[PDB]
Amino acid sequence: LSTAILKQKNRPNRLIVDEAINEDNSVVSLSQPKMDELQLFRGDTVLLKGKKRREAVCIVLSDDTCSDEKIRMNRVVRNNLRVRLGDVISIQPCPDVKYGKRIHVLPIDDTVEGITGNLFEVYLKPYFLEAYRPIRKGDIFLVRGGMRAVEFKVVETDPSPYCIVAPDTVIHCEGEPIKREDEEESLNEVGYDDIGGCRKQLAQIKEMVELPLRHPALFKAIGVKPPRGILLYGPPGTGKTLIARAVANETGAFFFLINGPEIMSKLAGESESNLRKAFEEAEKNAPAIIFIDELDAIAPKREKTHGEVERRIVSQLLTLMDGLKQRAHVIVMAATNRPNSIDPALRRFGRFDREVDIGIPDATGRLEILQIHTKNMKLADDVDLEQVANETHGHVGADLAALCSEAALQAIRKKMDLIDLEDETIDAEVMNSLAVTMDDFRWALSQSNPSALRETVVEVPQVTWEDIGGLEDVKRELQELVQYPVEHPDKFLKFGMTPSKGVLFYGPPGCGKTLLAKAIANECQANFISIKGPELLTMWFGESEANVREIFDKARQAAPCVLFFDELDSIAKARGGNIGDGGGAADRVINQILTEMDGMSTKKNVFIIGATNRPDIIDPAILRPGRLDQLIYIPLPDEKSRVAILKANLRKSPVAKDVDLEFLAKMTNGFSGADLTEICQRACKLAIRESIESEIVPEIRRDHFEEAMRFARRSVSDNDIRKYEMFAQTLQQSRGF
Amino acid sequence: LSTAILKQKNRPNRLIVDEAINEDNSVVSLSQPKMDELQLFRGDTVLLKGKKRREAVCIVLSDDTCSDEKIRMNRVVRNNLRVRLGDVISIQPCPDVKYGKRIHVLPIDDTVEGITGNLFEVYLKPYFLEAYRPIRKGDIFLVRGGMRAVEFKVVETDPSPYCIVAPDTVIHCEGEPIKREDEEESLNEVGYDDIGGCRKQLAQIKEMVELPLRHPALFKAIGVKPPRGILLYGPPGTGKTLIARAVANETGAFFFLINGPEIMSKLAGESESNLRKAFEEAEKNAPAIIFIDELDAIAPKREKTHGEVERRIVSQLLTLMDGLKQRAHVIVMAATNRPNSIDPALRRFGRFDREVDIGIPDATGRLEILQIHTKNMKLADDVDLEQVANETHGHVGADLAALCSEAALQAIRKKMDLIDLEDETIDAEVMNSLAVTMDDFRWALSQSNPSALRETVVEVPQVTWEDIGGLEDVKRELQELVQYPVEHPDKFLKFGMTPSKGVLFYGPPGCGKTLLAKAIANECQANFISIKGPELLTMWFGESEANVREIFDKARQAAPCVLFFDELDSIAKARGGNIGDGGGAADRVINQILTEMDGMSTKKNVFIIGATNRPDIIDPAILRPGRLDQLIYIPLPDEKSRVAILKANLRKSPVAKDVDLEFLAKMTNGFSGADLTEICQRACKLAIRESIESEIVPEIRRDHFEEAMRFARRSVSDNDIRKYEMFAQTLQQSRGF
Ligand SMILES: Nc1ncnc2c1ncn2[C@@H]1O[C@H](COP(=O)(O)OP(=O)(O)OP(O)(O)=S)[C@@H](O)[C@H]1O
Ligand SMILES: Nc1ncnc2c1ncn2[C@@H]1O[C@H](COP(=O)(O)OP(=O)(O)OP(O)(O)=S)[C@@H](O)[C@H]1O
Ligand SMILES: Nc1ncnc2c1ncn2[C@@H]1O[C@H](COP(=O)(O)OP(=O)(O)OP(O)(O)=S)[C@@H](O)[C@H]1O
Ligand SMILES: Nc1ncnc2c1ncn2[C@@H]1O[C@H](COP(=O)(O)OP(=O)(O)OP(O)(O)=S)[C@@H](O)[C@H]1O
Ligand SMILES: [Mg+2]
Ligand SMILES: [Mg+2]
Ligand SMILES: [Mg+2]
Ligand SMILES: [Mg+2]
Repeated sequence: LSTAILKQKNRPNRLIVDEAINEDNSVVSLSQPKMDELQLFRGDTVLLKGKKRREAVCIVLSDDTCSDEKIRMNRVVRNNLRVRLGDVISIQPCPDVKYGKRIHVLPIDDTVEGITGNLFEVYLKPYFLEAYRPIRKGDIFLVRGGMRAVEFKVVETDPSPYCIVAPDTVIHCEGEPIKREDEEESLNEVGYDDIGGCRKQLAQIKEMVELPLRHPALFKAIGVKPPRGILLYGPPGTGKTLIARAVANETGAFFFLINGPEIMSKLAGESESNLRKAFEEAEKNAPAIIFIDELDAIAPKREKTHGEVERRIVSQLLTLMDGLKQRAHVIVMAATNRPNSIDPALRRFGRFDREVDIGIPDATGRLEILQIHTKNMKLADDVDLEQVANETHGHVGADLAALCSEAALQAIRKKMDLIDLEDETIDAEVMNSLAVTMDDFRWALSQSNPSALRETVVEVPQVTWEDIGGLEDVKRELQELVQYPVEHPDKFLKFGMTPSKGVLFYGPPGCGKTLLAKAIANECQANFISIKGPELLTMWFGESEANVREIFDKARQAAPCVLFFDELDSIAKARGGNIGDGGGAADRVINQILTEMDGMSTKKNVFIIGATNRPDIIDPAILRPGRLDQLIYIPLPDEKSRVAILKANLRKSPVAKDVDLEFLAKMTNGFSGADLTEICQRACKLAIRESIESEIVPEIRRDHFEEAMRFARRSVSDNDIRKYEMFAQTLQQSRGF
Repeated sequence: LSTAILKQKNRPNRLIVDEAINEDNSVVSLSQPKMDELQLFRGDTVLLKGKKRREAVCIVLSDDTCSDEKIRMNRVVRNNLRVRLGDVISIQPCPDVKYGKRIHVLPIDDTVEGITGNLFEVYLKPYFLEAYRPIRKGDIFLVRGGMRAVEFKVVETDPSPYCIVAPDTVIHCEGEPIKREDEEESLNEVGYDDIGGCRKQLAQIKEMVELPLRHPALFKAIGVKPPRGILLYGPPGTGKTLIARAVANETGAFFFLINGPEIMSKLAGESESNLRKAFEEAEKNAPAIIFIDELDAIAPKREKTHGEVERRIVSQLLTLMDGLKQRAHVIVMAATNRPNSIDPALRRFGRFDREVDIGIPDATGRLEILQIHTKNMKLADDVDLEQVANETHGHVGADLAALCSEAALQAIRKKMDLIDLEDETIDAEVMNSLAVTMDDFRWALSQSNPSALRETVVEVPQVTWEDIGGLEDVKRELQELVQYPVEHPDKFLKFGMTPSKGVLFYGPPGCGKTLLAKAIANECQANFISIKGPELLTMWFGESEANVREIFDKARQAAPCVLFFDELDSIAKARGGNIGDGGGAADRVINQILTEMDGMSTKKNVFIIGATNRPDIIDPAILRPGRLDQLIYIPLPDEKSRVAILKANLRKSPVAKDVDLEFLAKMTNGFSGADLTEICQRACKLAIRESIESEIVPEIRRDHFEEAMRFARRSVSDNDIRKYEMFAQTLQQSRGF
């Protein structure tokens, strides 16, 4: 429902494309049963429509040699118009265009090779006799008096719109033909298909941008105001600017583009005028989209800035933003990677209010990007992109761009024998055969460019219950605390209770407190934000406490979300202990957390979870009803669960059939799940000491586990086990003395 | 494979040089079996190619008197063209150049001595009869009507390109002949051979700079984008600017050079124009390289800078950087020693993204520099440069330059008798004989200029296992933790384990924890970054915590790397102890380390190692699985290892045959390896008390060791030995209470 703009199917006038024989591109197909639906008439022009604007306007009709539900058409219309198969041509005629002084007439490429003379006469002139030219600017097709093809372009403008011309007219061949490059920048020009990884954010942009522009009567009918303020933001390199020029190409609205730096590089008293000129050009031209790219360049905080020409431009922009009446039909967009450095006044109601967040893409989204990049490359058969896309984490769209680049250049090194640098233009017997293998993507993925931007990430964890041995009651217990209130709202208001929003895990180390949290976030299919305690205490050597307020906020957009504060013992030991230097646990971040924890509605779909293995030093305030009032003690695994731990840890290993698991599980008593996973890691570490020596077979054996069990060491003491059972019994008391 | 651009061999047209008799340099050699490969024709011109551009274009062919695979040629072509032997002349003809108004005609040196008149007529005129002048500007050769040689230069330009001229023409002798200096600045001009110590960084510069320029079709073919943003950085004096003018001389691309200060010294509103003029001059001239030297002069952070003419130039540069379309074929380079003071916006994708790091050279690299400097000097026979290059550590390329200088000037002092300062031009009987001895390099290497830039260094240690007595299991044990995952990736994914990334050494003082780490970094041949704890705590009196984030980053470029945090006890005692003032160990840097330690992939090739001799105060958080979960206790040496310690410590000493080692080893019980090394140092301290007295023989004797053993003192207590065996047994428990 949030994607509902992607919906496009079932338009009667909407149909696919297929073969033509006719290499004079004047023609356009028909269909006999389709005209039955249509108004179509003999002669002049159709408006056929397609991807990314530009279209073809020329003579039409007679066909049906090829069958129908598909459209005949001249395969040059594929280099023009769309990319290729499967999409739609959209046709209605636009008849009887005006008769002018004739139009255009200039070549591009192959006319310069060979004998020219007066050109258009030499080759093309016989082609128009009483046919005369329904035409549009931008058509490039093959025509000759000769070897049977050369392409051709357009120059002159008598009117701006397209014509059906007459003779007696004056035209000119007097120009110079041209090179390719002007064509590629038409074909490389970006559409909605070059962006990948953001579906959810495009659905919000067309609802905000496109829909009010084309259909202003809608909001006018239900009586609602369109926002004029869209503000895009995200980390560097995430494709913000890219979504700009996509929407530039995809609109029927005049598009003006302001570069923040380009405004500031100007002289004083002048750059004040460039803005005033940009808001005047749009308002004149009916609907329009102004886009101010890199906004925080021109508008930082009036409280920290120096020059008076810097403070005007910010007060200049405010005075234009309020000069927008709905009558004008103008939408102002903007893009910034530092949304918190923007002047606060710009983000208030009536200026920039709607926000759209372009985030770091996840493993699905970054696969979609890798495919948009490499679709021009030639790849080997050993290339598994679903394998690559899994191995790149901190990478945003611009890193995958520089990843595909460092792999191609690694392939050019294996070829450095057959390339010379002393030669002028090298042979093409390598130029064709040079392809990119997976052995390269392993090399690029290990290099510098893997250095990438990495900060708070919000995603569904990949760990399911199947990764967790034992603990079957808490799995049951958690599902109630999280699923049912989010899944079944009817049950709770009925019986009159309000759900509780928070949970505290406690127990000995290594018993799975982290796994339980990531697991339930995957079952509810909610988002997961994880902040380890040592990260709370680090940032304040630079002294920024807004980063805690920023995390609760960030989880609010991501609702439904579980917000998991891990290793709370590290914060309560930030003083060293209860006796310690003599502080309590509450200081620093904890007072800022208990505050922000209370600003969240009990109806909220965000759900907080703590964890600590030091229940003695957690301060009384965290445990209050309304904060984390659900306490759950996770014990060491018993003997029957140690069976279940060992099994799940080995699901990725080539264990032998003869290894007897429940033999281990009952000889290991004070071990936690961290200890058993450590046994398995050494067992495989003794299997490799064979494997390399066995060279100078490969399935881990029953002897190795025997060997590992010797050194194995119990991580939880005999006194610890007891003491946890003291807090396991009553930690409610705690607070109050 | 990363060096693959150095590859140059097997070009058919590529061959060496050898003797000619012919002192009229118009000629150029041939070969009879080589022309069989060639197209070579009789008369006019060849393009012969060589080192650092400039070449010779003149008559060619007839030879074979001298044998082939070598080339005859006139030894003046050696002062021109290359330096000397062993390199290549590269030849193809460029026939039939145009017939002009004649060209040049002006002398340099020896014509001013003697009788001139009208010059060119007096001596050189008979030399051209129906031979007429295939020629190029820059040839300097011997010609006379007279004593049989004087050299000669070029002045006029009728066309820019070179000519085969005719008579009836008008030329002029009307200029004034000239001094040498204009020639030396041609010969001292810097090539790729003046730089030394960076091979790995040049391979990256030609892949980034040269290859896209000469061969833009390559990246166009495999469909990849060349970077326009190369940014060089490093400490002062490391030869950044030097790599600039090398690439200046070595390119066929127009080279423009911006000096940062020279931009800023200009008036306001003007220096804005000098940049705009510099990006316009390049774009006009096809491929081109703009180099902005000392970048951080013009572009510091827009958040800390004052004047508005300082903020324009930064927004001026941003607006030019984005005005670069690939069509332009321009690469913008830059150089800075303060990469973290550059405005953040310049380093984002699409502006300056590729980085190349010119580091402090190591002992090999600085030997290569010393040889590039002293190759003009006359050296004595006592000079061992491999000995000098070992003794200079904090020295970068510009210190070795000022080292070779302070040694030459020390040699001029021993000569101060035969030099007078009251004389005008001193005698040359010293001017020839003055040479540089090793007794000087000892003096220079002890002086001020040894004061040098010294900070974090990344290198393979010079200590191998042979330096370490005993500890044979940990040597085995370490190799698995480090080598096999880096050497044999096949074994680990097979059995399904992920390797663990970190190790914690603990034990009593002086037992070799430092040696074990440096040793395994040498065996894997990986890089070694060492940060002693007291260095973590010092910088924050200036309050900079980015230096911890900067160390993990720095180890990431250096992968494979071992990152060794030494003396962690000093950090955990930064409060004084557990009871202490009442803190825990975690504060300060430790919370910033545990954070940065987690941002490193388990697939990473960087490997972290800690060490502490105070296992009681290390905080629980370091030991968590995923951080340092491998604990290894290094015990005091037993009796059989104390034998092995004493032997390795003495490998550099003239021990007598009669000294009985295992006698010592069993009378020393509570001693650690630090204690035994201390015995050996006093034993040699008692040998020198003889040696000087023995003057008023030299091999250390068996008596001395007897004498030292008396005072020897046990550094580890009797209660310490026990207590370590308590933590040696269970330190896993630790965390959790
Ligand atoms: N989601 C995406 N899908 C496809 N390509 C992408 C995506 N994101 C980035 N790219 C590519 O990588 C480059 C990233 O540049 P942009 O996204 O335009 O810069 P940005 O996201 O505005 O970040 P800045 O400019 O540093 S604040 C673009 O040239 C794209 O070709
Ligand atoms: N019940 C369990 N089932 C499966 N694996 C477990 C279990 N308990 C612990 N482990 C293993 O122990 C490791 C750490 O588990 P966590 O969930 O991080 O434990 P924790 O409660 O966070 O305690 P620490 O101190 O952070 S190790 C994981 O790699 C798991 O494979
Ligand atoms: N790697 C090297 N090989 C040979 N000579 C070097 C090397 N590095 C420095 N030198 C010499 O020492 C001088 C160092 O100056 P540069 O390297 O040009 O300055 P820099 O490295 O840009 O440092 P700055 O200017 O203080 S940021 C040069 O004149 C070189 O002659
Ligand atoms: N096993 C050993 N073999 C050879 N030399 C040793 C050994 N143990 C200690 N030493 C000597 O002791 C000195 C210091 O050794 P380190 O490796 O620094 O010991 P450590 O574990 O760092 O303890 P400290 O407190 O730093 S001395 C070196 O000069 C070594 O020569
Ligand atoms: Mg941008
Ligand atoms: Mg954990
Ligand atoms: Mg410099
Ligand atoms: Mg040491």
